[PDB]
Amino acid sequence: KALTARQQEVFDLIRDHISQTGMPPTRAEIAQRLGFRSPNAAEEHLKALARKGVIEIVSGASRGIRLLQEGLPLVGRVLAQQHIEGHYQVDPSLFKPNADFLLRVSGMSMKDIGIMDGDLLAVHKTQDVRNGQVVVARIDDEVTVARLKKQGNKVELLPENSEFKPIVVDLRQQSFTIEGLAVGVIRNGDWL
Amino acid sequence: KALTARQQEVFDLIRDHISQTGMPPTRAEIAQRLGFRSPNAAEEHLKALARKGVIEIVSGASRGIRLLQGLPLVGRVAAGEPLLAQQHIEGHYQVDPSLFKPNADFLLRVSGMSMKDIGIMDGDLLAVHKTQDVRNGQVVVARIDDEVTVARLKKQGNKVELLPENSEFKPIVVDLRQQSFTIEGLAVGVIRNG
DNA sequence: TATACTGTATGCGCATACAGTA
DNA sequence: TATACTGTATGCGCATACAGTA
Repeated sequence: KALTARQQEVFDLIRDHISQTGMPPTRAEIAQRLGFRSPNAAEEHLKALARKGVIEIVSGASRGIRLLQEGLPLVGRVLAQQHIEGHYQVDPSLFKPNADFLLRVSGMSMKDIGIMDGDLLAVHKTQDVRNGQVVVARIDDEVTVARLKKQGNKVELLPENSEFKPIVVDLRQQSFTIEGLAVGVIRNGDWL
Repeated sequence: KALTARQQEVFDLIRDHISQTGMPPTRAEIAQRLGFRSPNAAEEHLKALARKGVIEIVSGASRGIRLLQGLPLVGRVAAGEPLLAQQHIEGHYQVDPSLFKPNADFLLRVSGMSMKDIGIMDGDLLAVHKTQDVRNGQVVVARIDDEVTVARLKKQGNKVELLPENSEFKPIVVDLRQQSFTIEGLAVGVIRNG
């Protein structure tokens, strides 16, 4: 049930038209737009999308294309797990650089820089991170958030708190994946 | 140019159909849903809305009815301009209001390490729910002599204390009998992005 | 002429089936 | 049979104009 190259276009094209002109496109509009000389090319490109279950075609209704598949989500506890947990319509282009997901922080390791137990962490899904940055790493399937400081094979993860000590790692006898870069924080306690 | 009652209905019907079926309605659909026996009634009620500039009609395009309809960041504020003194705000970040509890109304750019020990850092965008009913113990955005302050509230009638979550700061004491004091709103959460 | 419509009427607008050709 | 199409037809689905009646 995977989308082809040209089928991805059509579906991306519908999303645009609905988002741009507030209404779904006609077959002839899809053809026109993409370059087909036959509206039937759109028809079958649509019929397929309906079978691969990404759209719903309404019989008779002009512009009767309803999208189906359809804001940054939080993972909760474990860096991405299919397909938990929450769904929150936040601005991704609010952080620098753009956030991809949220992680529910756990513990007071990064206290001294305003990262508290229970915060929602804004993270960028990348692997190129540099020294001194704040990062989400996964030491043996165990997701952790700290300040990075690598030296070849010796990777040091520092906490922002004086009661916590550096977590030293050696990739030669431990698995270690960078989940992403910490770009911002969102707190939503309803505390009294 | 305000809308007539029957025209307010028609506009609400479209608003719904779009939100219920993913696409604008036809003339016949409007006539059907509202009880007209003639789609021309839908046509004119639409043409009227087009004049009143609330919708746009696309010629020839079936269902060619286009409608013509987030949180803000308060600027550090010069004295004598209110909440919300205007143009102070500095921009709008289109977040989720129903994310926080109670629903957040605006963001204030925090200033200082007074609320450090609870994760409120100099330069965080604080989310705020505008209200004047804030209980003691809660965190509030108050205004001592047009001077927006953020702290933990402890009000004892006429003597009002503003408590900071930091050990190097002292509690700010206010006496309403000789200083103005506005509860601007309730601190419902924090947002950091720089 | 301006709202609020019922009724009738054209006719492009559009969805959609039945052919090809790669 | 499944993509990707070009081409042709068949008709309703639709916007809209032209009267009427309150």
